[PDB]
Amino acid sequence: ALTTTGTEQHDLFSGTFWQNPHPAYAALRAEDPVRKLALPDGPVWLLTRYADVREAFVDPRLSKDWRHRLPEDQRADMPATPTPMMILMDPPDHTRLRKLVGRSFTVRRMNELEPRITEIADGLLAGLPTDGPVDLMREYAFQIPVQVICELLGLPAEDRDDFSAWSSVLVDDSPADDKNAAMGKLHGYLSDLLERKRTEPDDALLSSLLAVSDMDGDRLSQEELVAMAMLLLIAGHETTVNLIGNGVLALLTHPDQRKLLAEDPSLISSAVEEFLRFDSPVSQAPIRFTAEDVTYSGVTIPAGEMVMLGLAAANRDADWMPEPDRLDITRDASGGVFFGHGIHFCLGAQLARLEGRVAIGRLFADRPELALAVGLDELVYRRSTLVRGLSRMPVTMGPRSA
Ligand code: HEM
Ligand SMILES: [Ca+2]
Ligand SMILES: [Ca+2]
Ligand SMILES: [Ca+2]
Repeated sequence: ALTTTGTEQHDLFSGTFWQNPHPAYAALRAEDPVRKLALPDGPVWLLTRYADVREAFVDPRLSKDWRHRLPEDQRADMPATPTPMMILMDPPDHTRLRKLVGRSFTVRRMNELEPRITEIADGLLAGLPTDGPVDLMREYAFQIPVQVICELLGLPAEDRDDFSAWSSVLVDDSPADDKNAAMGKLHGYLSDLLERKRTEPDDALLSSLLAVSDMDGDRLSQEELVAMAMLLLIAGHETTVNLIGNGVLALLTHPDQRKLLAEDPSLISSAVEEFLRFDSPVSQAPIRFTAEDVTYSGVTIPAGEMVMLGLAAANRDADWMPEPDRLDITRDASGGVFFGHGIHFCLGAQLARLEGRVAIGRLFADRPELALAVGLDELVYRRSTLVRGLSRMPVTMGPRSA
């Protein structure tokens, strides 16, 4: 198994790491900031220092084109992507696709979702028991973002168990063949759904994008259109959930911060920014490929290598954030790499923040006696190189507020 080199040995992507990766991240930052991880499916490098991570995001030698892993005499005949999602592309196709979908995620559009997000959260809360067992992950944190993405896109509620199963396999330590099969089912499902939508459109996003694609296939191809639906669905199932889970947990394990929020509920948006920093939901950005040799902190990563940008690590770098290990919901937030940086910066950043403050804010308002129903040490985390997220969170809700 892998451990940090230097003065302190901490497990890496195994052992104690899943439970609490933060000491390992700190030892990487201090003593091995540009680290090659000899992982089972092949070596992946990891950058953990804030100044390196933030700049890496705008360094074009750090490419999304997986063909950089091939020698040139092998690249000609290969597709640009395994599936034509914009997150797996460089300009110009990235630029074109992002500009197109960005038109549907304008500031005004996402905000007008607040009354509905609030109904959804309020309905979930009303349905939770006072003292019987609750998994706050499956019953609350998971539900909000998934209902929202289904409504935004126009995804049948009756198919929710099929595509949430597919989506989670793609995001965790599943075997590469399992991921391929899940992606296959998700592509076919969404392809068939789009075919049905042509015949009966609705007013939600997938119909709108299908119409753009119908009108102008060079702006958005059919395959690009399915890939976009796939990406938006997976983001709606596997990200915000862990903002909610990690942020709730931060408050449950920090009484002082929970009390400040109780006394000023308007601290919630500042609190959300602090949760995104303190326990980043996307722990490592999806992989980049070195198109040429790059040098960061005195270490050269050769051309052709796979590279993770360590967001959870960088967001606790004391060179950037004083007392990075302290949870302080009152910080005036700025910077941060939890939503990425540059051209691929999170498309759903406004949506995620809104879902987070609504879900966490309304939860603690409604159930001011919420508590964990197990010891902190008993919490099980998912094994993922992409997310920092609880598997389940046993809680006791307590009485509704009067
Ligand atoms: C707290 C929740 C979220 C976190 C922490 C997060 C994190 C990120 C990060 C770090 C990136 C950049 C990855 C990279 O450059 O390699 C990204 C991109 C992206 N995100 Fe988010 N995300 C969240 C929620 C959402 C939501 C709700 C959506 C729904 C629309 C979404 C959709 C996308 C898309 C489509 C991209 C690709 C953007 C592009 O390639 O231009 N995300 N996200
Ligand atoms: Ca119930
Ligand atoms: Ca219409
Ligand atoms: Ca500094």
